[PDB]
Amino acid sequence: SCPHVALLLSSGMGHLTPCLRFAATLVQHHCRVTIITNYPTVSVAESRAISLLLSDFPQITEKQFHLLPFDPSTANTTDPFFLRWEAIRRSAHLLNPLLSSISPPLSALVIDDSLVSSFVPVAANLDLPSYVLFTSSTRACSLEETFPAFVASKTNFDSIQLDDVIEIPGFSPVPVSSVPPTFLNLNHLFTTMLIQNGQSFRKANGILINTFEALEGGILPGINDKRAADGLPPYCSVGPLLPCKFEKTECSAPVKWLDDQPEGSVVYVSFGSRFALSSEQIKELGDGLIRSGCRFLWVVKCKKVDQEDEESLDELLGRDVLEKIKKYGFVIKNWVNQQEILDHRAVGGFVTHGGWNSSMEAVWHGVPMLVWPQFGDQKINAEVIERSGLGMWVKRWGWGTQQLVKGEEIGERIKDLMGNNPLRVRAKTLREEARKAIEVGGSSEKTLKELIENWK
Amino acid sequence: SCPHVALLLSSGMGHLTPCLRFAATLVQHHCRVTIITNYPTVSVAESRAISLLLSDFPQITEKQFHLLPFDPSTANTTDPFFLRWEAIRRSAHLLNPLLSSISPPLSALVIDDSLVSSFVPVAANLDLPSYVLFTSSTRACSLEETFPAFVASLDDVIEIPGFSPVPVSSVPPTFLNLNHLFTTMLIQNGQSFRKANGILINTFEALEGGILPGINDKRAADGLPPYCSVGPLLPCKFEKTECSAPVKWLDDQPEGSVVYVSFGSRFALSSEQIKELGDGLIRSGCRFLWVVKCRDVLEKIKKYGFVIKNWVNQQEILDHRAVGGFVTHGGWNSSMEAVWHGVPMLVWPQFGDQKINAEVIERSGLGMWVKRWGWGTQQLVKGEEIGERIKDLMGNNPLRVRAKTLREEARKAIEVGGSSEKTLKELIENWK
Ligand SMILES: O=c1ccn([C@@H]2O[C@H](COP(=O)(O)OP(=O)(O)O)[C@@H](O)[C@H]2O)c(=O)[nH]1
Repeated sequence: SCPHVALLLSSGMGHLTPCLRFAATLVQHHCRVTIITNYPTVSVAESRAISLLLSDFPQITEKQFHLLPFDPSTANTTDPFFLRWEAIRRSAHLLNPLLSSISPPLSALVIDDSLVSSFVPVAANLDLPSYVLFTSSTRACSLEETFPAFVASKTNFDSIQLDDVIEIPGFSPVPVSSVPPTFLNLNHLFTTMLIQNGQSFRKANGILINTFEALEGGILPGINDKRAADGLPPYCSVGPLLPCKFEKTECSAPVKWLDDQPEGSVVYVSFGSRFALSSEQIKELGDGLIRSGCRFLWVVKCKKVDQEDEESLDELLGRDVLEKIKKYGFVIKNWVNQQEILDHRAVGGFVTHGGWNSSMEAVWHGVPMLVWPQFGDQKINAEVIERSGLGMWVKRWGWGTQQLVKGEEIGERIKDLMGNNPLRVRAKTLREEARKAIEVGGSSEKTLKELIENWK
Repeated sequence: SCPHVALLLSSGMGHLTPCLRFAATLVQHHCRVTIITNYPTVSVAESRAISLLLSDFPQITEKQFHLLPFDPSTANTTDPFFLRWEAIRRSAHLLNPLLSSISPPLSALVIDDSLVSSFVPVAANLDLPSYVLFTSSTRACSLEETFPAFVASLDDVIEIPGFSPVPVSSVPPTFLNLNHLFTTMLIQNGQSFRKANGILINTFEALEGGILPGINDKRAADGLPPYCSVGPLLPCKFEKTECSAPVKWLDDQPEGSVVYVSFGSRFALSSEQIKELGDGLIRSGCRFLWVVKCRDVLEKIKKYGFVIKNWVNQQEILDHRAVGGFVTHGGWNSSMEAVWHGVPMLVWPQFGDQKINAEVIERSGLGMWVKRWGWGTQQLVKGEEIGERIKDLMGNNPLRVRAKTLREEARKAIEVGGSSEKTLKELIENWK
């Protein structure tokens, strides 16, 4: 028997990557997978990732979701990805006929965590087990559930101090300074979407998280015991979700550069796939990389959408400054195979924004991290990484999007990262604890095993 | 629902490759697959292949076949690959306990054509549909089925149902040798094909003309198993590397201006022919990629050509736009690889069924094959004669156009509503 599972995709490599990786896992665990795509993807990368998955996995059916015509002026925000989310959510009543067509009949529908509010009702109509695929950390998933209860308690949500805390069941309380800055702005489309999603998690049959038990410090089994005792869906840890084989082009220019570098001497720098630093911050970060006295691999973005980042790096910095930096380190404004770079033995550290997928890839390859939160769940994530002993988080730098960090300071913190032996040691340990979880008898592999057996 | 299919592997790199590719094809068509391996493999090429297959398809389970101790003294040959077959065949009854323990329940067993007679009774024991994965062409396949009837009865000719009759000159050289352990198998196997539920051939309808439906009509009347066309068998994802030492050389060459010369893993050219073949390439005045299997001009030969003496990725070299022609021994695996990539080929049959396949290639219009050269193992070809024929291959435009035509017919056969996919769907649907 092969349980037919449907994956409902949203938008962004942050969400798309763990969805595709999970699709590949399901397929390799004797399930039938059908992914529900929507075009045109905001970013070119999304399009390529899907074409590469379908090419490698012909046994994966693709049904295209056709959204309703959308007027972006009806939405609060100018963010392309958020806008796309809203388009898909507004087309929710159209998913019902589409699912009925699919044969053989489904056994479970795995929804992206940004669409839960709108599509959990749909799945209920067809008596379909629905599972939330949470793309971030467990502590982040727990704040999302609690945040509706929080704002309801406040008469005036404007006169709220940064010092105030939001208590999370089973986790260390979260300071409002760590809460996504946009949350303080209720009525923003992002906030309204996450308030409604967090209220609907309880309607799902389970919550899938890209994590493993050892990472969380063993607080998870207790939490699930309390959650079950209150009629709440269980936290299902199936991570680390293994990077697919189509993510390893062994002849990349940056990969070839790395082969000519000493072991553990290269600092890899990336701030994700949907965010770009300001002009001033980009200039300062360039300065700080030279000051670090470290070999570095730097992935620059000047705009959120890769499709629109047409300007050359010469324009922002100047050929003078740019040519100078290319002497001390490798700089590239393109899409790089991040997981392929992280596994390379030349890479000794990672300067990241705290995006969960990145952090989990660094856990998987055992690379120390310097987390520099820019927005969203990255501060909550920063703390989780720090408590795992894998990364360091400079709290003095605040949010990246609202505070400028000058070059001199960046250089000194990167030096500390390249010589932080407790981080290196913990990495090796946490890495081996990661492999064990996906091996047979592993904690993660075990949970996925009971999932499929209930499908079935 | 997922049909559980078991693949029975034998030794030989020529038989292994289509076996491993068909295994992947089944997985990609929603089947659970289990392969039966025997170790130690005769070559590292087999071990490497199976390991890379199990590496890229974790869902494919491997249950090893342990065999009875074999006395190589009772052999009628000294070939390592054929010897392994006899070693496997004599321990055939050892497969019933292994096959019954497999979970979930099997719904079909696929056997290599070298093990058909010994292992098709095993299937009957277990109420399992057995299928024969034939590793050569349809024409060669029909010869094997009717050859036992023929010997129960040179310029002579053998009657083949469905095809043009085959001259005995095209029949494998060791078929005329009944003492040989090889011939004894082929005699025993051919008579046993009738017991199997179907014969899987790496081919598509358009390549053989519309004859397969017509043949299967007659085959159904006699109660004979149907000819299942499922080809071409595409190379797996482990059979492609972004860069190779040859490929890097190919990216500096003009389009279609390079001759690829390969004679397979098993066979090796004579020392005498290598010098002759070497001089013919230089005489051809064409850029060439030469594979040598087992020296003052050795450096001067690299002037307009590239030489490598190791395992190469043909499917990579053949897709490449710099390659315009193929000098092949005529193996059906390499031939389909050239069909799929639409590369014109010059067939130079060395042994086995390569003369038979050569007639299949010529009839299709994809290649030319020099009758005057005969068998490669038997007959030597001088340098001046080789170089001349290569130029004919590199200057033949009807060939290049036929290649383009066949390539689309081949590609259309895999896609939905295609020839080969239709038979495959109906096959799996029967299992169900
Ligand atoms: O240049 C890049 C940028 C992104 N990524 C991949 O894109 C994902 C981004 O996920 P993340 O957790 O950082 O969330 P984001 O903030 O980017 O949406 C990661 O898995 C990276 O491997 C990549 O491979 N190369």
